Amino acid sequence: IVKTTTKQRLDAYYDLELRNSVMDDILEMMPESIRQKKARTILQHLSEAWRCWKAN
RNA sequence: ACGAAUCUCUUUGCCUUUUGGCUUAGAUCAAGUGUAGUAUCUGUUCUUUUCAGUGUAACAACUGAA
Repeated sequence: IVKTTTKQRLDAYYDLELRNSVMDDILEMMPESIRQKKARTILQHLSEAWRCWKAN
């Protein structure tokens, strides 16, 4: 049961694709060894930064 | 003195959930009064000269002059 993207669940999907898309880049930049806690932390910086953009 | 093992200690290094997501911050909402009375923290001043009176269980405290 793969559920299509519709009006109600649009912007949730937009979130999900954005978060993945950022982890891809930043993980492809860093040298190597440790990610996952670091992976989690980077995304919190993202969302915080978006909130800052809305509030100017 | 030296190859050199083990326990103790400092440092460098290593590090743990180093917040689960999303939207219109997702939205909205919040403290009674009066009369009498006690308890308990902190701050500030004094252990500093004699004698005479008031005072006190005794001090203390208060009141005068060298």
